[PDB]
Amino acid sequence: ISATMVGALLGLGTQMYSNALRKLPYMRHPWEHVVGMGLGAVFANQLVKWDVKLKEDLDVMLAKARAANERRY
Amino acid sequence: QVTPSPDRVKWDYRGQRQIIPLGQWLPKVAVDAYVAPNVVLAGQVTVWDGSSVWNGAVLRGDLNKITVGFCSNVQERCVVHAAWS
Ligand SMILES: CCCCCCCCCCC(CCCCCCCCCC)(CO[C@H]1O[C@@H](CO)[C@H](O[C@@H]2O[C@@H](CO)[C@H](O)[C@@H](O)[C@@H]2O)[C@@H](O)[C@@H]1O)CO[C@H]1O[C@@H](CO)[C@H](O[C@@H]2O[C@@H](CO)[C@H](O)[C@@H](O)[C@@H]2O)[C@@H](O)[C@H]1O
Repeated sequence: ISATMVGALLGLGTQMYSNALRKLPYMRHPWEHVVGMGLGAVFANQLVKWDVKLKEDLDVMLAKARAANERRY
Repeated sequence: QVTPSPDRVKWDYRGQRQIIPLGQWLPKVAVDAYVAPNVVLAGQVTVWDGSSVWNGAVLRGDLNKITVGFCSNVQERCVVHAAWS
């Protein structure tokens, strides 16, 4: 589990999911399977980075809101 | 009276043309349905999903439409035809 094996596995899985959902054999086009693996890995890594950034820029804003509330007295 | 012509071909190079469209009528074979290379689909046959048509079958519906249902097989050397009435 390194945010990339899960991404690659999920991309390959959704590639076979799309391929077999049209009633086709699962491994029709291997090239789109490998590009799906790549896209899944990239999207998973970027999702992890975006989550970290979202938390980082949410804490610094929640602190500002709490400080603004604390100046009531 | 019978006479030869040079338009005749003693070796049809291309093959058999398994799918024979008749004007606008086209054999509607669905994906995941096995149709052997020897099978001849002509006229307006429709093969549905999960079906299978085996080699030697001469499915042709040039007179009336012929249909094969889901997961239904037409075995080898089976000639299927249709009539006007
Ligand atoms: C949908 C199916 C879900 C099935 C799996 C579910 C299980 C998910 C866990 C798997 C997983 C990937 C998530 C995959 C998402 C799938 C994307 C779907 C679309 C794909 C097509 C999340 O696992 C960790 O991710 C962290 C991300 O924040 C979070 O930790 C919290 O974060 C804090 C935030 O502020 C919190 O404050 C705090 O409490 C926690 O620390 C938690 O989510 C969790 O601990 C694996 O961890 C991955 O995340 C990080 C940290 O390891 C790694 O990157 C790091 O980057 C640098 C610093 O970022 C580091 O310097 C660097 O060293 C490292 O490289 C990755 O390499 C990998 O390790």
